[PDB]
Amino acid sequence: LRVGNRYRLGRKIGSGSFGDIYLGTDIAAGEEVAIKLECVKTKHPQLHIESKIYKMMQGGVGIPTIRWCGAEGDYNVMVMELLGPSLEDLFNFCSRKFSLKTVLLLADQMISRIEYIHSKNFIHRDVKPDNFLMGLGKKGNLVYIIDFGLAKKYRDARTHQHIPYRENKNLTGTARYASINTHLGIEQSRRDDLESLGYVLMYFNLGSLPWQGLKAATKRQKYERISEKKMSTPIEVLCKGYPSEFATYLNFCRSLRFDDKPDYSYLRQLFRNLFHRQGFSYDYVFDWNMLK
Ligand SMILES: Nc1ncnc2c1ncn2[C@@H]1O[C@H](COP(=O)(O)O)[C@@H](O)[C@H]1O
Repeated sequence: LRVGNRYRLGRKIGSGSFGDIYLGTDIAAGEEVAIKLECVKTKHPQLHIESKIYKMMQGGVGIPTIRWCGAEGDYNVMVMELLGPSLEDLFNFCSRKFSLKTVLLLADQMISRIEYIHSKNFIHRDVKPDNFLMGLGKKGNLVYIIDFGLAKKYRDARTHQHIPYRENKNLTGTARYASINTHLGIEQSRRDDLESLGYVLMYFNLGSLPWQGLKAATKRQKYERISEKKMSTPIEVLCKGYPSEFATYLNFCRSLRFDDKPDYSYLRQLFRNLFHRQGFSYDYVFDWNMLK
């Protein structure tokens, strides 16, 4: 298929919940791209919404470039920079073990990506390893964030008036990485993206979280069981056997007020000081770079 005149559709490379991703070629440029397609007649149109958020994000480091948006035949179309494997994919490729160095290289960039989104007046609300992708080629050392399907404005662009506190929210995103405040049904804010990152980092450290693979028939009972395990696992128990910085990070996130601006710089400096105490260099040599 020809798309937006200059793009050629190739084979599927990924299946989302709200769109499939296809390999493509920018025939004019001689460059591979990713093409996201959404059936025009989909019950729940989201691609046009996601594209608007990407436009507001554009020019960020580790934000995929949007090359073209249109409709074509029975599809809404978004053409974007082609990225590499997700951190979940690379975790599986690494036998579900990341070195401390890799976890800290990732933590540094992931805190910066979340800060960048927050600087653009959005919270992501689906912080999980599947939504962070390494670049390809020259961008291969760069962590990207994707899937702004669930993203939401947390403050007025103009006034910076924060969204109001709200309760009795149904659980938006993946329960495994959801904040305790999300489990309580509280409106998500900047703190919740960062608390989710904290669970992602301990997930990379452990290979799994203690509230993973809990048995339930129905879904709300599964979320209640995840909530109960999360709220009965002290941060010092979750983080036992790992550097204290992972616990300090999570304690900091749990202490944030609904409308607080997180101290992103403090959280990066926490991991940077540990990184330096270990004698690591920021040379972007990740575990997966050493697979032969
Ligand atoms: N720009 C991209 N480059 C490569 N793979 C992508 C890209 N965007 C999404 N994917 C993949 O497509 C799936 C999810 O698409 P999405 O609905 O955009 O989150 C996952 O398998 C992602 O790894």
